[PDB]
Amino acid sequence: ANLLTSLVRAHLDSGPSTAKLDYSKFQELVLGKEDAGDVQQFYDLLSGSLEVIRKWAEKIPGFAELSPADQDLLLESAFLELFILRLAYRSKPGEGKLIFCSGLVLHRLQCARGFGDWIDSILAFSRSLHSLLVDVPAFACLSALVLITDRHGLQEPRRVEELQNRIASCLKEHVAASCLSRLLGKLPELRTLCTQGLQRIFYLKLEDLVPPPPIIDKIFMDTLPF
Amino acid sequence: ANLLTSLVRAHLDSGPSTAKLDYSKFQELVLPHFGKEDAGDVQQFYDLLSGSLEVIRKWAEKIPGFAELSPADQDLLLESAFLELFILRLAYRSKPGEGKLIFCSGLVLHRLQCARGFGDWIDSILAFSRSLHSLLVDVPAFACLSALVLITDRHGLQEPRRVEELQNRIASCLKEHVAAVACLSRLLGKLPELRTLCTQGLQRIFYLKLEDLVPPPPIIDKIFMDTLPF
Ligand SMILES: CCCCCCCCCCCCOC(=O)c1ccc2[nH]cnc2c1
Repeated sequence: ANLLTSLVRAHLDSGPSTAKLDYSKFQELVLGKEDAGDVQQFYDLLSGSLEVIRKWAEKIPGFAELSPADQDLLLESAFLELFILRLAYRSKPGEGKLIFCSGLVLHRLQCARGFGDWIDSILAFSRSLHSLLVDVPAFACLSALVLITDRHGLQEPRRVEELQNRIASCLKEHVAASCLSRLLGKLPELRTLCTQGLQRIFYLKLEDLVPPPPIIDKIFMDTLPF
Repeated sequence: ANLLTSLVRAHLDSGPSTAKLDYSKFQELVLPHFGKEDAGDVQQFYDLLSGSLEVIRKWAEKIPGFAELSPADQDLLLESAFLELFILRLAYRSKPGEGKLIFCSGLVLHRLQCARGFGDWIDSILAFSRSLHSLLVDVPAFACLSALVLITDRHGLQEPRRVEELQNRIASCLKEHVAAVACLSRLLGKLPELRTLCTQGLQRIFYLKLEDLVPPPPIIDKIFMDTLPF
């Protein structure tokens, strides 16, 4: 309740006001393979969500009560899933319009060189997500359920499960006020999309036009199970 | 050249004769669920990779001079070229007009049976097989070209001058033969398509390691890790 209110406040504070939106670089008709500028932009757009998602998670009630190690581990493990889910929800797949958490608005063709195919899969997911007409409260719970989840190497797993359970109840409680099971149905498809992001970074690291910035690199390495 | 004879012997010994082709697992049509794979598809993918390295190892030991390079230079050349060699040899021996992959053991598998294990990569390899086939490279030239892919400059060679020496020798053996029967610049034009296909193979292994239905065999894994510049 106060939980839901807290989760909603943290969500809306973590993104641009419809008025803080910037179309000054938006182009509805532009025209090759990726160059260094496309790869820089890809890393820059990813990097732009790092501090924002960190500050969002600190405002999730209970999140600061977890061990610093479990905090860092949860953030690293969900970063990509969180970037995708939040971009999918904020974006306008009907116009092929990507809206980033800084307020930057770009057409798919303007990011497509950097992201590759993954951008199309993300837009497919955005359309699927948009179709379920998820309200902000539900999404504020969903996004937190993506963060506060079991990962390998948690010190206090029981406490993470506890807090997940609490957020899950706050969500069910709100939805009652199969629809739940279709919301929760989008967490595994989000993990599959996470995989494509790891594939793309792998590929970009191979190609090495521009190296990933240290923090993305660490997320990449620390999130490989092998 | 006695070298060319040696190079041809090693090439022809390193694959099936048109008689020892094995259709015991071939199915002209299977109905796969695409974009996914089971443990059986992934084990076979690794087994086909594994089997090609063992055959390519034995082929390279038959290249005159190759056995007298340092053990370290031998391993480094084999690792560095393995994927290019697997692709080039598979492209050359395969029948893309019948959608037929032919492996160095003699095993024949339809495009659709390889789709689950290999993904897209198998289709790009068939595109390359067609491109390669259309250049009408004879066995002697290909026996030299495959060796030139192996015996080449790489970072971390202990005796690079000796590798260049042996490269030079195999290069002359090739020129001498192309003049004898009488496309080279045209062959070199398809070297980026091959480099891309090497990238696609690293992408596929990456993905399969992520997925981890079955672990990669140690030797393929070491080639994967040692072959990533980072
Ligand atoms: C159909 C495209 C290529 C088929 C084989 C012809 C090329 C022979 C080997 C490459 C050129 C001579 O050797 C090299 O300098 C060399 C060797 C291995 C390489 N791997 C990637 N680039 C390479 C270049």
